[PDB]
Amino acid sequence: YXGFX
Amino acid sequence: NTASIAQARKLVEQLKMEANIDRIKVSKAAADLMAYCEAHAKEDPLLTPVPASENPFRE
Amino acid sequence: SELDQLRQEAEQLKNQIRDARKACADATLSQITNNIDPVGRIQMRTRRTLRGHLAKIYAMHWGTDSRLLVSASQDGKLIIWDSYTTNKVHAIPLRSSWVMTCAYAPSGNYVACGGLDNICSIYNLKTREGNVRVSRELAGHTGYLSCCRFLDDNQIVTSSGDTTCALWDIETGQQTTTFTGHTGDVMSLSLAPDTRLFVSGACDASAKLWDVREGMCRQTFTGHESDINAICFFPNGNAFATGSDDATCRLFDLRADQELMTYSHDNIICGITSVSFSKSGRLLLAGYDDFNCNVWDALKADRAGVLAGHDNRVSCLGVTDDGMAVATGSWDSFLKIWN
Amino acid sequence: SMITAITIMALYSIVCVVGLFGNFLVMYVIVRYTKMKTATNIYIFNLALADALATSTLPFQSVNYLMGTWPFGTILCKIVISIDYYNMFTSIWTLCTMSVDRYIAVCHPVKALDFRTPRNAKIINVCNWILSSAIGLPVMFMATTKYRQGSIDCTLTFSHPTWYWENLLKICVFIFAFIMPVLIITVCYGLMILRLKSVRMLSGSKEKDRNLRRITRMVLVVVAVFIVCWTPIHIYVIIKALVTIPETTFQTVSWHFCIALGYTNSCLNPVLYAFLDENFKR
Amino acid sequence: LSAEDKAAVERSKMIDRNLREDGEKAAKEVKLLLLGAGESGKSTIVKQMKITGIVETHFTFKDLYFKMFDVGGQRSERKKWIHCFEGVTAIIFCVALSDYDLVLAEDEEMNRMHESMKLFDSICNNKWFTETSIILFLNKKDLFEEKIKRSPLTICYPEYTGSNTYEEAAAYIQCQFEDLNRRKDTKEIYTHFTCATDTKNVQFVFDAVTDVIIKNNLKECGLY
Amino acid sequence: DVQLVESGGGLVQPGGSRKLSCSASGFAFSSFGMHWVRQAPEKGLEWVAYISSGSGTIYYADTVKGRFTISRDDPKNTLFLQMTSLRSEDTAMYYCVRSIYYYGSSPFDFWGQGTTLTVSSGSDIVMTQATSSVPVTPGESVSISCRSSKSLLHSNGNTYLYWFLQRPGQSPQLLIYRMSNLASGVPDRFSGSGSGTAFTLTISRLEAEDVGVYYCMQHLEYPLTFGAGTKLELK
Ligand SMILES: COc1ccc([C@@H]2SCCN2S(=O)(=O)c2ccc(Cl)cc2)cc1Br
Repeated sequence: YXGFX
Repeated sequence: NTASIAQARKLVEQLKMEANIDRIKVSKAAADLMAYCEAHAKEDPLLTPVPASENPFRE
Repeated sequence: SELDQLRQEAEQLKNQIRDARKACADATLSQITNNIDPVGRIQMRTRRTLRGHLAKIYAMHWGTDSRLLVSASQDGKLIIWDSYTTNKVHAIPLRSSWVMTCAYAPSGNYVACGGLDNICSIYNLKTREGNVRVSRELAGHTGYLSCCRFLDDNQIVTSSGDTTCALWDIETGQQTTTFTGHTGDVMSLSLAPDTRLFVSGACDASAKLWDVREGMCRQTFTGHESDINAICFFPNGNAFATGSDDATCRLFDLRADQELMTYSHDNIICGITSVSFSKSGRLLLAGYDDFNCNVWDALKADRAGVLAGHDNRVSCLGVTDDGMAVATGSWDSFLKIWN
Repeated sequence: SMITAITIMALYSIVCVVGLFGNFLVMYVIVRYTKMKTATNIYIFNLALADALATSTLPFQSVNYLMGTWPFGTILCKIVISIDYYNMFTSIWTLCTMSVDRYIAVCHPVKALDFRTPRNAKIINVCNWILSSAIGLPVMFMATTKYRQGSIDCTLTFSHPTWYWENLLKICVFIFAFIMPVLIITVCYGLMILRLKSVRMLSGSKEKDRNLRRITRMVLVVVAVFIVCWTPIHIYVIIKALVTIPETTFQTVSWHFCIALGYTNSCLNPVLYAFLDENFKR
Repeated sequence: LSAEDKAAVERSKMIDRNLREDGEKAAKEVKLLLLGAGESGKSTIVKQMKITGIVETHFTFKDLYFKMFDVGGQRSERKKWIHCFEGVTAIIFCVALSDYDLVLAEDEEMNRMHESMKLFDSICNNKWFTETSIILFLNKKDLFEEKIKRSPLTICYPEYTGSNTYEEAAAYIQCQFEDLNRRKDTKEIYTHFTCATDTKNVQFVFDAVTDVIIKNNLKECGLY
Repeated sequence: DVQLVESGGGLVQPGGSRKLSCSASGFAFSSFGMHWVRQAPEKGLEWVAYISSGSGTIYYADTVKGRFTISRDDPKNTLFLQMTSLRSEDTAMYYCVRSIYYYGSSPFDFWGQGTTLTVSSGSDIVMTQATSSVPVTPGESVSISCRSSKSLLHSNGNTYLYWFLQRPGQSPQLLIYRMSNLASGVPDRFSGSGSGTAFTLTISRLEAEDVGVYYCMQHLEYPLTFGAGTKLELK
């Protein structure tokens, strides 16, 4: 979670 | 007490009979067992397993 | 001192009998068989696992067609299995779940069971109604039912913790012959192939040969050091092995009236629960508390093979009449078919 | 510069490899030994499965950071985003449902005799799977590939007002995946410990008290690991969404360490439950 | 393949479904093994929990279905059938407190209380009952109050140095029985002082059984 | 005492609908795979529908699928056949038939009394009884023949051929199941044999009551199909 952007 | 005396003579009657039986020699007894095994070895599927086509639990 | 004079006379008769047995012990089976070839590689495999029982299995019995078998478990169910397909043919609900034995009638028309209820219940498998019905409740034993075997559709032999065995007329439900003389719990019985004799094993560490039609004890066999849990006739009816808690199996010849051989290993210390012969008599199969079945060379006493496929006590086993397979039943709730 | 990226990718790889290894060993042991006979075994099976699925996404992240561009295309971008969100939600909700099952087992034994059948465990697992799909599907549809300044971006595009929809998604994730799960786990395990403190098998003997102490310690270890592993990434997301914090290399290293911490829960899950399981030690 | 076996395989599954559904009921059953010397108060306990080898009774309480088995008349070696009761939820061992002073029979080896204590030793320590909770009903407390006024406990326990009060004698007897448990840390005994009028004893067995269920669920859930 | 009593028959206009019932008593209805078999006025037997124990499996004859619905109400021990779009070719006697299937069972071992229905004005195995009638005298020995377009011997070893006897005015009665097995209650003067495709039923010392029509039937695969029937006439 948190990855991409 | 009266029960121990009834059982005690029952044991004597039974032992008397068992003493009088006909016995054979162990050598003869052992020979008869060996003769049975050899004579029936071919019809024992656990001794000499049969091909899968003759095996109901693999067919 | 009448009890004294009799107790001393029995000792003299025992010495006479012991001496007579020693007198005709001119050889041992073991030395007689040194020349014959060993059986060699016994590599038995599990061909079927019969699943569906939900508690310990204590007994099973092959039908005479070598295909159907019945098993009895403390889940209160008597299940009849088609061992070829593993299909369940019948599931019979028992009135009392504390069963210890079951039997298949040689005709295939009936099964029997019983246990701590002290009752042997007979079940009709071939009703017009389409379901299985209790046809008879054989009452009269005063201890648990340890074993039972049909003679035919109208006669059955039972063993009981009350230390007696009994011959029953199923039609009338009456004990017609009793078999007294054991001094401890009777654990097992085995019908002779001709059904004229049967042998019983008891907790007095003795085995007794009985004449069915005369209703009395013909012979008494000692030698075991502890409980006899299992017994089985040699296929020709001239001998029988004896499973015992002493981790030993001592085949006894009837006519020679004595032990010929013992089957044991130093690293086997558990009790034996069940014994059976192969069709030719060459293999002696025995079930052990250590979860394994050991395959013995019956003529040479060497272990030939092992069946290790259970996670708990093997409580029962049996070899089909045609010899093609052996079934083992276990406290782990499964049966396995091997050949 | 290069050192920071090296360390970030090293942590990513270590986390991914240990997560995959432990989860696959747990899966093998569960499928072979336990047999899916107890209700707790079904929950452990699902937890390990969703956890390995979550761990599978890490090396895509690592290579994305390393090269700064996404070469696997729009289809794989959608698949990766959906699978990541799916696995996160499923692992968290499986933890919650396992805690609730234990609470019902200890505090309601007469009802637990009926409610804790393996069929009901599978039903609850299917319901959790579907309810996680109910949020994975919109993310699957909204997942697009957008041309970023440098090379390319695999991100999420929201319809105007995009700020409203992105804030709603962030708040929904933060609430339904962190706050309520933490509350449920803490409340259920606390009630379980309160009921366990007044049991006849653990009150009165040093050995008994020790067993109770170790049960409480295992419960507290599980809760503390969950809190520590899931809090920092959520607080970082909220602080970046609320404050335009300037970008620095320290920001990048901290953000990637926070992501690795968010996946450390996944890595430690098997240790926490399968390994520590007393039944497992047979 | 499967010409008419298709209807046979369907029948096998249809009766394999009823075995599963009947085993789900049995798994919720609480199985109780009732033990105790004759006249210890066993049949009185049965009457309290209510409105040929193994006499059986069942009853409902607080939505739990209890199944109790009274071995009853069973003249045989326990060691050959006792393993059948491996896995029972709890044992209820009844002890007649007022038997402590009963005169030895003609050829009796020990007094009634000591034979009961011997039975408890054998049961509590039986290999099949290692993980089984033992519930002890010290029964006939009313008769004990009358007997202890005139007959000292030293008749039963020559080493007893206490007073002939109810409290001291009852506590000592309970201790003497509970001390026979060689596995106190793994097995817990639930001792109750029931009587002919006591009614909370069914509640006591319910409470003891509930703790046993907790231990099993903790064992199953991995917490034990 | 096993009883099956059909009802609901009568006269109906073409295109109408009618529900037949079969009421079971005296046995474990639930655990019996029921079968509807019909017999046109001057014709042989034709299988209509089958519903297994538990209702998990239902088969229809081609000439009736879509139009007829078979059902059972186990608590009330009743079997139903809901018929619609009745045609003139549906006019027949309808028999309710019980059939239990397990290793060694005897399917088709009890037939109902039948109910009368009157409608106003390929891959299937063909069963062939080339002889339509045979004159006989008591005490003599008869041999009835039947042939199948496909081998009835299965890889399991069973040959799925059944023989029935219909006495004049009565329901058919099972004689032989799986070609060689003697049905319960049938005198030992009947016996069956054959191999694969050709089969023979032999009666020894034929008596008076033995007169009637003999049908063969295959149970290898569905639809079940009967022979045209062989009649035994007195001299
Ligand atoms: C949005 O928040 C959530 C909503 C639901 C759950 C889980 S998944 C389906 C079961 N529930 S449960 O009510 O906890 C539950 C767990 C165990 C049992 Cl036996 C019964 C119910 C978890 C969360 Br975080």
